[PDB]
Amino acid sequence: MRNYNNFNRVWKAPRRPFEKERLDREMKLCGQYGLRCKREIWRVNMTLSKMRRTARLLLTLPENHPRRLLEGSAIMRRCHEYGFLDEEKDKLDYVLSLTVPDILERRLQTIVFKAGLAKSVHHARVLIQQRHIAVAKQIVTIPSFIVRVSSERHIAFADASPFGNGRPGRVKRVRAKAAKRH
Amino acid sequence: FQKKKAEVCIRTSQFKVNKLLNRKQFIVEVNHPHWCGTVPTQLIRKKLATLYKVPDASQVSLFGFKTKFGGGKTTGFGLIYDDLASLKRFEPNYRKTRMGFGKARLPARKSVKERRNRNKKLRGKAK
Amino acid sequence: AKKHLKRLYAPKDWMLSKLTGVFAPRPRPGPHKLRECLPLLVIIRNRLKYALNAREGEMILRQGLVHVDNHPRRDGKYPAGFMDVVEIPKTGDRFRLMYDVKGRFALVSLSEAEAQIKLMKVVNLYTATGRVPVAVTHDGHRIRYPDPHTSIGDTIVYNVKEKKCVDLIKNRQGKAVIVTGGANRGRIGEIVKVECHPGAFNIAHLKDASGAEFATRAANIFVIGKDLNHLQVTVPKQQGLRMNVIQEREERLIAAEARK
RNA sequence: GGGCGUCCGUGAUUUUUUACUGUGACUAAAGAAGCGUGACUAAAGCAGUCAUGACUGAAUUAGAAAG
RNA sequence: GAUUAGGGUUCGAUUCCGGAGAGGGAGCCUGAGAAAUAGCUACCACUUCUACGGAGGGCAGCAGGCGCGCAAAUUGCCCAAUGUCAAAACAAAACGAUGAGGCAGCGAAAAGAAAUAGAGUUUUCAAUGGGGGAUAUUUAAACCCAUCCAAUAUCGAGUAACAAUUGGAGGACAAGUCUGGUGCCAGCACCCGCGGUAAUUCCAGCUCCAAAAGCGUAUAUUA
RNA sequence: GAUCUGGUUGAUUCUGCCAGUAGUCAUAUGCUUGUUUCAAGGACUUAGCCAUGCAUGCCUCAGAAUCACUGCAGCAGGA
Ligand SMILES: [Mg+2]
Ligand SMILES: [Mg+2]
Ligand SMILES: [Mg+2]
Ligand SMILES: [Mg+2]
Ligand SMILES: [Mg+2]
Ligand SMILES: [Mg+2]
Repeated sequence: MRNYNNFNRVWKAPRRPFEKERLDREMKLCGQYGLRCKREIWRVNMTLSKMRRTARLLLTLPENHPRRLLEGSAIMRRCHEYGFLDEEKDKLDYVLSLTVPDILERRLQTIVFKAGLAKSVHHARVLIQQRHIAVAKQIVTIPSFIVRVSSERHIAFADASPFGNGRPGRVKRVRAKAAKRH
Repeated sequence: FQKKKAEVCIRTSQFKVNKLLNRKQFIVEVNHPHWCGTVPTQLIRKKLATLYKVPDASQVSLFGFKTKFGGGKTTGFGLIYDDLASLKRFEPNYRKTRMGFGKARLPARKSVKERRNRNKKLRGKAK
Repeated sequence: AKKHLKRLYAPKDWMLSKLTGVFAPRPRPGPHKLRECLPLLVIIRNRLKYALNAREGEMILRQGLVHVDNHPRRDGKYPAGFMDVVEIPKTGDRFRLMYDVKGRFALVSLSEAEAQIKLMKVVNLYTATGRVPVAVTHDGHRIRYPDPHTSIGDTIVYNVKEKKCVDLIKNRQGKAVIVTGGANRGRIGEIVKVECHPGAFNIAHLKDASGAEFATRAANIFVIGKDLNHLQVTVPKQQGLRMNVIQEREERLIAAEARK
């Protein structure tokens, strides 16, 4: 009862659950990025909505204000750090132009497809969740892992994975047992 | 993949000499690639004994480890005392019992609660 | 008669995490206020890591190994507060409780000569039985025969070994203070102008070394020297200078990138 | 030895407030806003990070009216 | 706290602070502090043991029990941590008490993260969980998670049967002029309306749509 | 995101409500549920009634030991 650990909600369901324009865009986003459900889109809506709302508050504030120099250089920093904005985009008006496919390109499911470690985007989500990709010699099993810019150089196969330098996986190993009893 | 005997290397991060309580306290991280399972605390105890040159390998105290996700390494807290007689003095009973030497467990507390309520009625030498 | 603190109702400067237990060690009455002290269990366990829990922490204190102002304190709930001197003879370290410029308690390391004196602010003056005029101090001391130029707002330098008030610092315009309460707590400044307003709170206007002007109540200021160069006691590493929140945020990112 | 002008406290001399507004002074955490930080991500948390110990961090801000 | 452009409209028994109460109502003693209730005295309402002389009760403490209801768990393990008390550091023949408080069991209140497959030329190749288990690790002790199937030497997917559901398909409102049945009947339908022998609406089969380890419904309440 | 849409007519403009719709750390219920993390949990009705067990006790070098208690060869543990 006396537990003060915090928790909040990360996604929000849309108003108007049957919009034929919206339902067609989100089925493209579930196909082009290999997503499980519409809720994984909807947290990328709320992630980007909160960036689009704070950056629109800071432009109400003048320049050489304390809450715009601090904390406006923080939101441009995390866009440059996670690959949301390339380094030319530094004016804070580019956060207001970010889209949901700009955030979905930074998921570990997408880079493992774009770096070339997997044939399809549904090949990438299997290999993450089946413990094959290490970001910095750290096995990451989360597909919604947002990859930073500095982490792109070091994505490879895991050192414990059978595809890397680890022991052979199940279908070879249970076949290597069946050839052993004979 | 190339098969080799699984090697444990051991590292101490933030070290501190505690002149109070007569000990050296630190956190110790163990890297164990190609290992099968988790490294036992007893095997970390002898390898941390050689790295600090302690005269008796059982005066090292190593409690709770947390294996890192993905494998490859653990990290826990470490304690090395100046004396083994100082170990039996300042360690808790539960870490002593995990090292073998320690006091055997008391009777279950529900029993000593009921007997003490029965003695609240009595007065003489009976209780 | 309260005997418990909840760890949420504990002061924030102690920096006890909310998820570790319901309770915090309620400091006993003594020298310092409950809101304005740091009890010795938090210093031995949470500030200094000489103890991993409260059970190792009373192995230190009950054995007589921590000295607050030259006298061993066997209470884990003893209120140690501002200007106290905490010695430990075995580990050979001695500290002074000061406020840093962010308002929190800071343990300033000391020498042997700097650890004998402490600076104490008069809170009341009265005449005791006999005709002995004693001086009541924020640390609870009752000095019986102080310097006759003692007024209430002043500062007595004390030398806790040989219990002899060696000096006096009057509270005037030309002096430097440290602020021990309010938003400005931990900041050091020269005194500019003291607005009296009798019947209510005296307001004291203060100017920093950089020239930053700021005000407090004059019951919050604690005079520590004749000027900002000739301070009678050593202060933490910022020395009462509050940097900008933007500039201090830039410097940590620069230091973290330059470290790798 | 005079002038000048301050400081503190006391007497004598004939009187202008209120709303508003600008600055301050005081105002518990948890909660809200958010600064750092790859707890594998995140919800979190205040921690930790690095090659016989080192730099330590826990920045900051809004919080009704009345006083 | 919920919702909110702004102004607001609501909820706050509930963890922190304060106030009040201990079955109702009094009155006290003792103490620094009580009009104390795991203190006392009395009455009222219930109430347990009796050898009938008498003697006791007070869970709005924690587990539980019966009722009451639309509606809420274990007569669990422990002081290891957080603290409190106190004649009291720990240790040594030689472990202070704690239903505070932790810990675990139940637990789709509400929140995070996430499987139910991938890759290729009918036909193969690789994967790794769910799950079984340890030299062990966690833990006060277990549990969980984490790590692991040799380190000389560790089990395992194929209908991967290890099998996704809940509500819909006239309109709003996304998705059938499909087939069988019934014939203003049975039922559906929040509202508009369906059904009177060729039903885009019922009962079903198929096929689709939506959200998905969730999804209907009802009552409050904000937009 | 400072957003509305069906329903009065033979059609049309309105007024105006009903209905849809999205939240609730807001409860209940129905049908389902493989893994993990974090959690609320007899408040609402009856401050209703309670079987049983338990929830507040404290000894150090430092108040009082002749247990007719315990070792040891008066010193130590002590109910
Ligand atoms: Mg593996
Ligand atoms: Mg309360
Ligand atoms: Mg009555
Ligand atoms: Mg109960
Ligand atoms: Mg038909
Ligand atoms: Mg049908």
